[PDB]
Amino acid sequence: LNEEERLIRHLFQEKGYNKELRPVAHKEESVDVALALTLSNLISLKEVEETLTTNVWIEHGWTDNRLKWNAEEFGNISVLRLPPDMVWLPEIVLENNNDGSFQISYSCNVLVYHYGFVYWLPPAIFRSSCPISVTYFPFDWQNCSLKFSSLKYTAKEITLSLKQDAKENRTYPVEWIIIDPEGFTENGEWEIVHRPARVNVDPRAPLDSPSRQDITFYLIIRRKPLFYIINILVPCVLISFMVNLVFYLPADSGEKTSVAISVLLAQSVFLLLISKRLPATSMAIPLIGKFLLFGMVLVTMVVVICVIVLNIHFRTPSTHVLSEGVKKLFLETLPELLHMSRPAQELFNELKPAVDGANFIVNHMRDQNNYNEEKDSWNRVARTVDRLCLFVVTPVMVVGTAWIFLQGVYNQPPPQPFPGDPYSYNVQDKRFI
Amino acid sequence: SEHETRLVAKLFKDYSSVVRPVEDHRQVVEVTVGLQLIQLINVDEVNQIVTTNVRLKQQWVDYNLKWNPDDYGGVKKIHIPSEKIWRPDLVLYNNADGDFAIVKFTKVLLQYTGHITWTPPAIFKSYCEIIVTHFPFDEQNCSMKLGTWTYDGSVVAINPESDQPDLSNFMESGEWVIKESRGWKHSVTYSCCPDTPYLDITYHFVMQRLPLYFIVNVIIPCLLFSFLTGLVFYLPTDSGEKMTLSISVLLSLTVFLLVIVELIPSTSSAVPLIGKYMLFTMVFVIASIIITVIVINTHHRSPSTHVMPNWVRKVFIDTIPNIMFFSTMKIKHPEVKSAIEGIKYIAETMKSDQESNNAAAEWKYVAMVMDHILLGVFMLVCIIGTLAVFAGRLIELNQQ
Amino acid sequence: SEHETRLVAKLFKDYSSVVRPVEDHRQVVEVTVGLQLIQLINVDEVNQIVTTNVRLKQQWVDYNLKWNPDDYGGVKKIHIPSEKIWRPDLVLYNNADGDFAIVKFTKVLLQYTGHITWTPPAIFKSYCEIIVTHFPFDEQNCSMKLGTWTYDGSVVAINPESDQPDLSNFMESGEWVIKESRGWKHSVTYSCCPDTPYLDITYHFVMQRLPLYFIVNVIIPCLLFSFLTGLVFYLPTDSGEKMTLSISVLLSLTVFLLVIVELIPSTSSAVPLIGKYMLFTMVFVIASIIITVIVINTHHRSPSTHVMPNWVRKVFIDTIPNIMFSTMHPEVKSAIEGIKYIAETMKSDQESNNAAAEWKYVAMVMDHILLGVFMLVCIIGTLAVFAGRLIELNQQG
Amino acid sequence: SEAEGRLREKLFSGYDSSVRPAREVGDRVRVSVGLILAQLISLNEKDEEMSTKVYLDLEWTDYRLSWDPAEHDGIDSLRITAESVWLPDVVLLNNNDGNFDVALDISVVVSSDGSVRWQPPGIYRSSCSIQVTYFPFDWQNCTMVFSSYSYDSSEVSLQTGLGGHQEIHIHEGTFIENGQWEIIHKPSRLIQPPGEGQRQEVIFYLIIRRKPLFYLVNVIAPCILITLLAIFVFYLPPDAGEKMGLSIFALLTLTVFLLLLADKVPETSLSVPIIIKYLMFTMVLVTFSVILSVVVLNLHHRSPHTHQMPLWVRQIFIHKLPLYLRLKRPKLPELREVVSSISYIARQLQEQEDHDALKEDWQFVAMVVDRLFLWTFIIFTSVGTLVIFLDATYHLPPPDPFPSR
Amino acid sequence: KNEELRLYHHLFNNYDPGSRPVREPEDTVTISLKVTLTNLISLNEKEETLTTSVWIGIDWQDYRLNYSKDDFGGIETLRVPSELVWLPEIVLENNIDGQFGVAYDANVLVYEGGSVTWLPPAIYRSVCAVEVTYFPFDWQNCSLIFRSQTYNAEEVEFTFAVDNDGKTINKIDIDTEAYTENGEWAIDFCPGVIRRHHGGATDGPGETDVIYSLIIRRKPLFYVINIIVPCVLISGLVLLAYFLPAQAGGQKCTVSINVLLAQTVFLFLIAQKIPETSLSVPLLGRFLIFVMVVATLIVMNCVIVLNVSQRTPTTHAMSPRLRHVLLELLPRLLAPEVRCCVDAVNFVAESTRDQEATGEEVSDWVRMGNALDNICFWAALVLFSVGSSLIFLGAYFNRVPDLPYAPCIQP
Repeated sequence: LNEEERLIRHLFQEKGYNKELRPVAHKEESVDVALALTLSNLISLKEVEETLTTNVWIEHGWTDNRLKWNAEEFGNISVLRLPPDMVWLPEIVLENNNDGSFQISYSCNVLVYHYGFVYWLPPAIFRSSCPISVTYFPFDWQNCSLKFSSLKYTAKEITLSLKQDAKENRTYPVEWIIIDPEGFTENGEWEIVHRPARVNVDPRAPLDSPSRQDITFYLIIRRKPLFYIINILVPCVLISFMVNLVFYLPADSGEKTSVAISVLLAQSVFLLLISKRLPATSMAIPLIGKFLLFGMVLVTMVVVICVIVLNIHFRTPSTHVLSEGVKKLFLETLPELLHMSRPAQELFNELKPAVDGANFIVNHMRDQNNYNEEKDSWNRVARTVDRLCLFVVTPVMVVGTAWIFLQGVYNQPPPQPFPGDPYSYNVQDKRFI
Repeated sequence: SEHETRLVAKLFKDYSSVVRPVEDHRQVVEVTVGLQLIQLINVDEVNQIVTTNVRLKQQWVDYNLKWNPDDYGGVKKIHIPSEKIWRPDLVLYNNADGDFAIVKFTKVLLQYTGHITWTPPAIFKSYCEIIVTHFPFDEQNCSMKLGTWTYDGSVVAINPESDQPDLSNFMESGEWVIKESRGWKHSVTYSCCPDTPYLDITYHFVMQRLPLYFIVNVIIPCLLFSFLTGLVFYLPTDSGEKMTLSISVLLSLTVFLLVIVELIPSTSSAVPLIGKYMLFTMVFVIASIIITVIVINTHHRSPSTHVMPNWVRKVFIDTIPNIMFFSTMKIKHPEVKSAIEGIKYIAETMKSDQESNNAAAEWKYVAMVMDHILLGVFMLVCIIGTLAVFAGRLIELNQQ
Repeated sequence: SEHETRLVAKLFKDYSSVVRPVEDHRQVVEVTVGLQLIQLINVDEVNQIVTTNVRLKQQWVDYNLKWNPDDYGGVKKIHIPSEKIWRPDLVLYNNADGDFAIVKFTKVLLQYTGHITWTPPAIFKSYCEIIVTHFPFDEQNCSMKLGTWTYDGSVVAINPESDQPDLSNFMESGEWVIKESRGWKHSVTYSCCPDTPYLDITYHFVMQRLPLYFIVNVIIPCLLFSFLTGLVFYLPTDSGEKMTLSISVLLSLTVFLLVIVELIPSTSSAVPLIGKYMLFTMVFVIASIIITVIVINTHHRSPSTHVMPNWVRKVFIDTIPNIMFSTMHPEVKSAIEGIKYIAETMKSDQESNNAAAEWKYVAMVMDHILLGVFMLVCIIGTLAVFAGRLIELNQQG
Repeated sequence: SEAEGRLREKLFSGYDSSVRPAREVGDRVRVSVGLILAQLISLNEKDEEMSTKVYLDLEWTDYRLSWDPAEHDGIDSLRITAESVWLPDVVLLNNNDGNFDVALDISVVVSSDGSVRWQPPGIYRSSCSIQVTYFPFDWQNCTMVFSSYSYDSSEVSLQTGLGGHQEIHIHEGTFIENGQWEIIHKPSRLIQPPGEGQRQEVIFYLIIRRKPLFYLVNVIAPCILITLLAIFVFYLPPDAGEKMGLSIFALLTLTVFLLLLADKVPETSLSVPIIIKYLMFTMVLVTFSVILSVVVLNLHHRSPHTHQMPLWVRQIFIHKLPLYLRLKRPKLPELREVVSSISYIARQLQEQEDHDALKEDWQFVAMVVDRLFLWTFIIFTSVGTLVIFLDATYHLPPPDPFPSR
Repeated sequence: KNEELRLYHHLFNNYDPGSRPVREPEDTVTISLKVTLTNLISLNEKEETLTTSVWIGIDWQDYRLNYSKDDFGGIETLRVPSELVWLPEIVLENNIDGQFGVAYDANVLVYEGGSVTWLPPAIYRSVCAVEVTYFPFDWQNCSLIFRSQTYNAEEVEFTFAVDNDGKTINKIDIDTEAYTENGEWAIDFCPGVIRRHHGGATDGPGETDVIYSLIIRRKPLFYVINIIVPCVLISGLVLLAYFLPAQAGGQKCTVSINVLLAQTVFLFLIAQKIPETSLSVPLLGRFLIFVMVVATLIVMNCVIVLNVSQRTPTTHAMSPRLRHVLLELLPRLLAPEVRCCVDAVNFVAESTRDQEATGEEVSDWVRMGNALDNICFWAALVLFSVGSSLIFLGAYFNRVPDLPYAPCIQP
């Protein structure tokens, strides 16, 4: 490499290149910096921390006329690799990081072409702030952004623009995140629906403010809910619906309240799990959380109903009076309305002690029969109440669960990345100048 | 060593570490790259990140770093800070939460011929897509794609030192066995740089999990509870403990399913067979609970509330017990007049109670027969379901 | 600034930070060391590490950094970077998982006389043997041994600035109260350097834990369950729920053993107070379960299959109840035989019921004595485990 | 620009960035300190630390960095790397992680009159003493104390950034609003030294109110539901044999929710959070429900012959109390051998009737005691829950950042 | 005036720290090594990481740094920053965290005669594979491997330091003034060995390193008090289900299944303390799985006994073989109105007799259940005791082998 040793010595020592001065003829001029983003891997979206971790390649392109040469003068060299600390740099950072890492991870070589174009494609692991919308979890879609700007320079000194490509000798801007098929790994949980890129200039900010300009790359990402469906929703929904079996359990089994409260405990453990997977924000209740709260309220109601049914079942003449109106309502009217199954002197004085005894025996058995019959009537009233409560509680739970989950099943990201803007920001639709 | 001091002063008098180290710029710098795996530190399934400790051996000739040993007192090799010389800028493409390039700048061994050997250490935290299908009997395939970042193949060429990674100094893992390992060179055209292919060397490791821990701590309790769910069908209804046993088993299996949920990544590329086992067995336990509630309801039926349907009698008392072991048994004083009438009343009351008890016994017999049929159904269903889920992968491993 | 620029240029023209800053090598550099504790960040009991935020004020004279203010516009004091000058190399001997030495190189204040005051900040992560014998009512005597690593006492001498650490800027802790704090200077001969004793200053902090959090979040639930333990003995056998109560209490105490064993280190120097209480109450619950099973078995004793021993009838029916409600034509002839048989069957049933009632009475007398004994044992065990330390803490003023 | 290069070369000839700018001995550098909050990242209760992303706004004058624009092609300002100029040693004194400095040094903007403006980004973890009493219905008072680490008040003077706004600046459009905290007040104050080495401070205060919806959804409502079931234990008949199971599983579920809270609450010991107080109140209520259910079961199952009901128990629990609770209680060898058998059977049934009457009397006492405990538990639960809820709800953030006390 | 400055300028004006202190390239630099352990900080079983605090003392000769006290005012020691002198670059090769070098770059001490001493402190996080078989009665073998990162054996070699009597200190040094004892881990042995290898002609230049082997014994009192004893007691509670009645309110199946649940909770308790490896099952894990299987079998036994005890004639017929086996063999091994009233009374008496016979068959079923319960209790107790005794006797015989090295800590 005699020739590019000569070229580097000519560019940097002979011409006295100063990397602290911008590449401009006059101080009033601005340096055009073209930016693009290539997503190699969406590493993660941590919902509790509300953080997006991405592996990206940040393409920077600008012109430095102090680094031009005639390739024929220097052995036909057309490109140079140089350390980035030898040349002026635009000093682009990720403004909306949430860990203090503003800069690219690895300061790779710049590529300097003989016509003065400086091309810099460093990689980076970026950790950015992504506020999470929890309303439709696990059927949710998210709207993350990666905002890039310069803190060392303002819109007066550099001018941010998007990378421009060419199709059939017609130039167009690259208004999207680039997905290189050779370098992209698909995320197993997150599908990229929209990936626009935008230059944002604040009209109200002064030109000498760093907040005047930025370039933002957005990721509209849809969660794949199959994992959460199979592993959480079907178990929780099945266990919750299992509580309705208590209305078909006989009161004499002695296990209705045990089943109902065990279902409540299972719902509480599910709530404990899902509360750890999402941030504790106050903007909305998660859909899974809404269903869990609905189910716990319904199960608490079912437990109270089981208590009432057990109370009615165990009533006896010695503590309660079975009114004829309650008898008619709960043993004739409701059972047919609900279509329940239905039933259907010396000898004299000598043996007088035995006759008096036998009459007392007869009265005892007759009274016991009447007592047992009233207890059976109370049991049947309890059965009727249980059947009515089944027919009332099961449809309510089914309808509420269907409503709650149909809110999330029909939740989709919008047809366009930006509401109110018809443009799609897709490579299929190039907006040629 | 004064000779080495003079040599080092001479070598770097007008040396450039920016410029590629061959005599003419049209030549390609040939780099031999080899990877030594010292330890597989960790495989984070949930975050899908593999932490390895590695040595990234890199060999190449620097044209401007040669000398005659006879001019320097026989000095034939020296040790130089790596920061002083040109180096290849190797980058791990699939870095997840580590460094892209080498950060530990250890010294290089430089021979008098100009040959350089640089063996920096690194801890690579690389991305590896986790295939959850066969967990905890799963086999992973975790790659390390290493390539010069800014130099294309026409200026710098990288070649594998060996076909395989160097595992001679590999520390034994308590969780993984490296079944296979192989290094492949690739030339790739990226959309950013058309007409200039960039080279990479990808080292892939096929590693089989050692499943003993998850067998002891997850699968065995799950099997014990999934065996206990079916003993509910041999429990008497009058024990008043069927719901207790079945609901306890369901709660235990649900807790274990959530432990497994915490153990795997939350991706939808595939469903684990362990998760399928858990969902199927929990659905089976819930079906068992539903049928148990039906059985208890049937057992408590009496003529005071229901009447035996003829179809139920035909099916469960005539046909099903035929395929059974047959272990079941399928004079004018008012007081005197009142006393005799009362004795007759007692006798008729006992007769009616006997008839009602017989009808209730028929209902209880039907419940018992359903309980026996369901016990046998549990035995075959649970056994063949556990086999259908696990024996496939077990036979697959045994065949290998 | 122009004057100070000229001064700074002059002071470091031929300065050396390698040599000790004395006119004569036979002299000792006299360093005054004062620790200021800003915050007690953490006391990790499991890992036995204390994290503190400190300022390590170090004062000493540099012979070659003097000037006459009259020659520099009256500038009498300046601030200079600490990395340019010789400094003492103070190291925390008992560093656990942090840095041994200062890493934040803040400016030094240099007077015209050559006096230097350097007050760097530090986050010290120091080892501390955590005595859990009285946890959560424990007192911890932690320390911070600081000394010049490479300079022995014959070339560099460190002296404490004050007898005590400076707590004037200390932030109050929500978990610990610093009862006492002292700073002692020591001279120690190490085997590595047989004839050159090295100096250190050890700052001791005695700290008492504030026990409200662990009382509310751990102890009170355990007391509630351990009180519920004794109530199985007032619960009737015929309820069919004795085992439910006792076993659920056992499971709750196991789940609390999880929390308690994660809260303490796994050392064997001593068993903690909370650990002793948890083992005592678990054994208490298990004895209650065993005795409850025995009581249930006694209550359901079939009079046909079992016969009351005479010793049982003497102990539980005669003696104990005093100590502790009440003690203890063919057809016509065939019909007559039937009535007689019914009467005999009722006689047999009544006798069997009386024997079963005797068994149930014995089981119930056992329940009464056990309720009394277990309430007394629970109360007295709780007091025997807690009052001994609580009285001492109340006495400590 | 070559003119910019010449101006930079002129400005930094003989310039020492380590020396504080002071044309005379005794001159003080006046530093204006302002703060822009880009994001309130978090407030960690366990570590008692506020994590923020901010931009400082530091303004001072360096007389050495002044020039005449007319002599330098009209250049009136310069952007210079912050390491090339003297900086005031402004640090966050009350940082909790040992990091005193800014995240990125970036560049200063120097005007021709020597005015230096520096706006570095900073990710800070500041110590905040968490007042736990009303958590999660609480408001916090988290300060960020900025000061010179080295220079005393006689060398570098501080003032609150204002041109006058004595507040943290928040841009409405671009502020990342926290989903758990609302900002109520955001003042800034200059603290004079206590009363040489003495120093001023500039403190930025963030009064922040928690948004408690999560805790209302995941903790409070389940606790209310479990409490409602603990009440309904007393309506469960003794003969069902399920009072112990219901009450004990209610207590266990409350323990599960205490485990839920254990990951969220602060760990200090200066006071007890109101939600923890409510949880302990609920746990004690369910424990007393267990105790009283045991008592009711003991009364209900009381054997009639082994126990004689005290007369005072009869008067209290059968005559007076049911009126108050609206409990109304409803309401010839062959012949001789036959006569003796019939008389014996009748005598045994009369004995059974007496035994059953005493059993029913004990069971009625159990029922009356159960109803009394049901009403007592309803009253105590409602009153205690109302008191705690009113204490929580009436805790409001301050109307003034600096109340007079 | 300071003689230190004159000596420093005399020694370091024309000194190269990049070159080894050898007069010929073929000569070797001998490094005398000592490692002083001040605190075995911890052994993280989950990470398989040993954290230690040490002083790494290295001594050698640098002929370029030779002086006499008589020429420099009697100076016998010069403290110099380590960056200004050549160092052999000793590193811990088997570190797990990527921290190869020492923690604090302390000054070197240059004595008269060319002797150079360096005693920096260090916190090292080293790899230690945990043998889980006998946990918590286990002992570990955690190695510390030191080597030069840069130089081969022919360039730099290692020797152990010697004590006052000239005896090689081929072990971890312990200074009583600067040693802290770990509360959970006693240090039984700490031999050091210098290994040389790769000396073959095809191999090329030889390599060398120094390996210390901390043989450490866990102090198991904590785990015995807080884990093993409660686990054993709640596991023994499973045998109580045999003495409960086989009635509706007996709660046999309640007690047994809940003991199984408690065992599962204890399995979770020991999961958070043991390594996550799969080369062996820990002894506590084996005991827990054994008692869990026993509790499952006892749950099945309770179900079978409940099935047998509650049989009644209306749905079952008396199996004579089972009755003989259980109740006999097992104990040995161990007017119109007048006529109508007479008919009525006869019906009452016959129904009473039928009730009596049905009740005599039910009592026989209950007695059979009781006999089965007793025999199964004795079998289960024998199985539980034998298995637990064998598993913990496995721990009883686990001890550090009788090695031929001196103890690490002098008593």
